[PDB]
Amino acid sequence: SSFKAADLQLEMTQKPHKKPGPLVFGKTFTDHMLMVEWNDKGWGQPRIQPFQNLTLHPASSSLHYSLQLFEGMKAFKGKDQQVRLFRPWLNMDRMLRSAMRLCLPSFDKLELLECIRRLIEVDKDWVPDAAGTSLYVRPVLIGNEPSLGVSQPTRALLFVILCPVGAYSVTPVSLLADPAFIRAWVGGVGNYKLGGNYGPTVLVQQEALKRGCEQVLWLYGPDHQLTEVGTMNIFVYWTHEDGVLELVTPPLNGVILPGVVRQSLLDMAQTWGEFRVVERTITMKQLLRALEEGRVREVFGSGTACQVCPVHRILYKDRNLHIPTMENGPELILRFQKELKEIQYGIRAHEWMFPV
Amino acid sequence: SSFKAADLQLEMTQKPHKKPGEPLVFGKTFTDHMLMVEWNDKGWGQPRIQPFQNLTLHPASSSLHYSLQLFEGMKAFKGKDQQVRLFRPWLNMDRMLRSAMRLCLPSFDKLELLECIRRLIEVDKDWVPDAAGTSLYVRPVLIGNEPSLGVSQPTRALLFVILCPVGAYFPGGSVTPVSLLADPAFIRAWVGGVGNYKLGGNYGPTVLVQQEALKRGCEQVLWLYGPDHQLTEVGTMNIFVYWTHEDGVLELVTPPLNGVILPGVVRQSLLDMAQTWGEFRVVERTITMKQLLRALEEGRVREVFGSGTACQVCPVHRILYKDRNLHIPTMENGPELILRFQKELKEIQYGIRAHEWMFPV
Ligand SMILES: *Cc1c(COP(=O)(O)O)cnc(C)c1O
Ligand SMILES: *Cc1c(COP(=O)(O)O)cnc(C)c1O
Ligand SMILES: O=C(O)Cc1noc2ccccc12
Ligand SMILES: O=C(O)Cc1noc2ccccc12
Ligand SMILES: [Cl-]
Ligand SMILES: [Cl-]
Ligand SMILES: [Cl-]
Ligand SMILES: [Cl-]
Repeated sequence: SSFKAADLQLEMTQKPHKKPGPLVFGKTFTDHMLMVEWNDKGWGQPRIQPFQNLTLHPASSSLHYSLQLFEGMKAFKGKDQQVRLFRPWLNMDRMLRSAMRLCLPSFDKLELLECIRRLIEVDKDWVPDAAGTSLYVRPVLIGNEPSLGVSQPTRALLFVILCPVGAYSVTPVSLLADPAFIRAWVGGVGNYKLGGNYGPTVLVQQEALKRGCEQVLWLYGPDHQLTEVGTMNIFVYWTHEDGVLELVTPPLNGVILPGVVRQSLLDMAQTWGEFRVVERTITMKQLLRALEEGRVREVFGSGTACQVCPVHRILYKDRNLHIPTMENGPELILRFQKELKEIQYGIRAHEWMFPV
Repeated sequence: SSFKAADLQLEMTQKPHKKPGEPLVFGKTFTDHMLMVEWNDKGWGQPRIQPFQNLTLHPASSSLHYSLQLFEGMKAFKGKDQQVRLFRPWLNMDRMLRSAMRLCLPSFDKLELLECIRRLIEVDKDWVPDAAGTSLYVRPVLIGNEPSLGVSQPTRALLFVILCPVGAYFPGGSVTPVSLLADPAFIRAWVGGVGNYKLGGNYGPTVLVQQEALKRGCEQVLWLYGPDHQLTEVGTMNIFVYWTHEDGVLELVTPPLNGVILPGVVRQSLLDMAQTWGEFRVVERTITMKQLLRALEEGRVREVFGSGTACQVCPVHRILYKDRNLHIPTMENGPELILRFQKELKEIQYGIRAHEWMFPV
């Protein structure tokens, strides 16, 4: 049985921290945090407590065998000072799938959300309201076994911390495309937001920077499929081989993290009904022929941190490939950003937004 | 610039745990002290041996969000002469440093860590058991500890070592063979991945699969890879097959280090011993489920086993591939090679035979 928002225990801080004045993504934390413990007696009571360190047994399964998963989502403060979470239900859904994959304890998704709402409420004033700013919400679930056996955890901790953030802005990025690097494999766990999928990318992101690129384009398979950009899903807006203009993104076949922003761009594009929206594999072969025949209009990544990130260059086989994204407006990118902004900041009412 | 064992600070415990009287359960009982070394912008702090205690981590610790974590596992053995010795610890130190570099964690001096570890075991020497088939399991860990959510090279890290007295990994010991679930739906690692490093991230995803092995009546997972169902590893152990190969030659084969195999210290040791004996062909080559099925059908398999620090040499008697229960005749064949490896390792490990492989504490 899940923990209950009704059972929440609140402990306000004695010394509130001084709010910020140029925020650096994920370094500034708010006064409070959520924490819920799990053990053989099930879930304890959730609590909002002052932001404080974790105390873990040195054998903690979180640190030895990566019994760890996370989420990332944003709360936005509208003009009316009202704070809203964007599509949080989908993050709860994904978090639970991640939990099950790692044999971590199940929880009630609406209970956790209410606990998160309550936490954001307590820290409302940390939510910035300046243009392009938001509150980043980082839920985490970790195993906490005090023994070295690789086994289903009998102890777990669920916590949530909050960071006020600005951008991460609408400047295009260059990508290193090198098939030697493989982010995920069919039958793997690339489709879950597990900490173990990110650690190994640090070295690869460094190679990208040495080779004068800003992000990694993760290729998969012998046909060099374009899967993801850094921690973002990848979209290509082009006139396809059959002469039809379309928005394509790779399908959810196991090596793709099902992004919330990704699904939202699909939803928006489908709703407008102005061009084909498809989920289909994208190979470098197709991209090169499309670039050579001038069929490519825009390439970009989607994710919570950047929202929509234009791509202007891919360094593939030591040879730079120009992506004409910015030369094409980037119309679709700008259209996506505008509607998302209007929705997120409450300019248009929308079922996608959850009020705090 | 590494930490130095010369700078070790020792803080003895004021609350020593009662030692075990009852069977040792692997990795559940810990000794009185731990090694702890912190790294940051100033480089490595001073190493310390300190009472066994909890870690204090920032809630944004990159160790918990992006799996900036690696570990090791090695054993100290107490011989008849009551001398405690580590088995080939240099290789573990080598492997740990490789893991660290893969995760952009701070480099250290392998010989300095080894000395610090020696010093720590010396402090808890009375925790080292000496009954037959017992040892002290040593667990070094290195973790990133950046207090920020950026996926980046950490500027803070924590190196620690804890110790566990142990008996056998499986109840019964490496006498009783194990059954394996071999289903291609599960992949432990992939070429271009990080399965060849001892990174926490490789183990988390196996828990669910090990549950499925149990559900289907097996004890461990036989990890298969590729279109041709290559046998890669057994649980957290390397896999060995002793058979008469298709070309009629008696051989010991284990999968090659092509990226999906963790290079086990015991594995290397078994290759080394078997190569030294010069009595049969010893090779590193892929092994497919097709080749095994046929070899078993033609009665060419002698022994199949796992190797690794926790189990040492673990015999296999059954493999459930899809719905076909394959009997593996390891036990009906002695298991002569398994027994020979186990006897030789014991002689070396318990100092019955002085050896360049043992490192005295
Ligand atoms: C988090 C993440 C995304 C984007 O997901 P959103 O829910 O849109 O923020 C894409 N790819 C990977 C690999 C990720 O970890
Ligand atoms: C640790 C480990 C082994 C065996 O390594 P040893 O150094 O022999 O203990 C084998 N396979 C995997 C996957 C491992 O993690
Ligand atoms: O692109 C994203 O927003 C998803 C994401 N996945 O992992 C992250 C780590 C830090 C910041 C952001 C992320
Ligand atoms: O000793 C081994 O077999 C390797 C191993 N790798 O991970 C482990 C966890 C617990 C116990 C043992 C291990
Ligand atoms: Cl929704
Ligand atoms: Cl999926
Ligand atoms: Cl050696
Ligand atoms: Cl290797």
